[PDB]
Amino acid sequence: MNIFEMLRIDEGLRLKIYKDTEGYYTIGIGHLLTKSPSLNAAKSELDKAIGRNTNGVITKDEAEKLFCQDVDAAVRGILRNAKLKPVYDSLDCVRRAALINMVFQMGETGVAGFTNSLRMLQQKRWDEAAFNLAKSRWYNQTPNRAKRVITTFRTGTWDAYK
Amino acid sequence: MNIFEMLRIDEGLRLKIYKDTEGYYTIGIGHLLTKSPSLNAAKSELDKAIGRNTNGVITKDEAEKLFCQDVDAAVRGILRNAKLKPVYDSLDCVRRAALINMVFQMGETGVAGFTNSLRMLQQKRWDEAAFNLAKSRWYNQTPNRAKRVITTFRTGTWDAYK
Ligand SMILES: [Cl-]
Ligand SMILES: [Cl-]
Ligand SMILES: [Cl-]
Ligand SMILES: [Cl-]
Ligand SMILES: [Cl-]
Ligand SMILES: [Cl-]
Repeated sequence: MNIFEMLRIDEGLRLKIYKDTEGYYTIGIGHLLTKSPSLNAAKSELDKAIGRNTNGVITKDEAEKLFCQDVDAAVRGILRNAKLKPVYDSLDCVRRAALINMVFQMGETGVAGFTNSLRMLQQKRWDEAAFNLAKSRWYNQTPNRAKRVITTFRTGTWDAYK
Repeated sequence: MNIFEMLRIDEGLRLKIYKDTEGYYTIGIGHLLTKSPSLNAAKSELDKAIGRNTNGVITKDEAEKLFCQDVDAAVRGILRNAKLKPVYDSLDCVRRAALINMVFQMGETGVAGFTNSLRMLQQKRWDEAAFNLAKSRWYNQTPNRAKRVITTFRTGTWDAYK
């Protein structure tokens, strides 16, 4: 198990434009295209992202390329963030994966605002952090995924993914 | 394909201590234990790395954990290096993987010294860079692996791994 296999499990793989859990146009392995209600806007974002006229469909190779960029972007976002970097630096590799997962799903700014949970993680109070993380819209709206991610933070193991 | 799958192909997976291509004690997915000729020294490094008395054998989970740390370390090494960071920043995701691969194999300092090849990469002179990279002990000692990595730099595709 690793960050790519973890997110592939959590995000799935679909080669045609679809709506994600929040109702937003998405493709590939959780590649958010746009929060716009317009399918045409989503198609234009897709063509720009892939560099050709796709008409709403991509190949597995193309999906994996967007995925690589998106994981890269989540890590870069963490490293550039004054709130996230200290926490990330303090974690082991498995828990780093859990943080990357959250940022991938919610964005840098979204996760950076979880001040209390981040403090507990930095303090290595794993059970307390886990309980605090579950007090979130994130947990309530995607409970099975959030439970897997929280288990990863709680245990520092890949048990929730095996 | 991604950096983990790429290195897993290039490094293999072995659960008992073995000697790598340079004759150095190694385990898992290309986890170098020590350059020391002493198997006992290698066993001590392994126990320290895993956090238990292993007697020269690890599980697949443990091998994957060392692998996660080692990929993380290669990326951190690139980002902290004044010579490597500018090149890495200039590359697309696929070619970033090729650079991580080199650092994983040769180390931060080893790759950072390839001044001419790094310049050609930064300049996006892909064919020239590819020819220059092959003028190396690296290429001569591990030609099939180096060819795959160079192809990745030349094309910005995963063709050498599919
Ligand atoms: Cl656009
Ligand atoms: Cl869920
Ligand atoms: Cl599920
Ligand atoms: Cl030691
Ligand atoms: Cl080789
Ligand atoms: Cl081979």
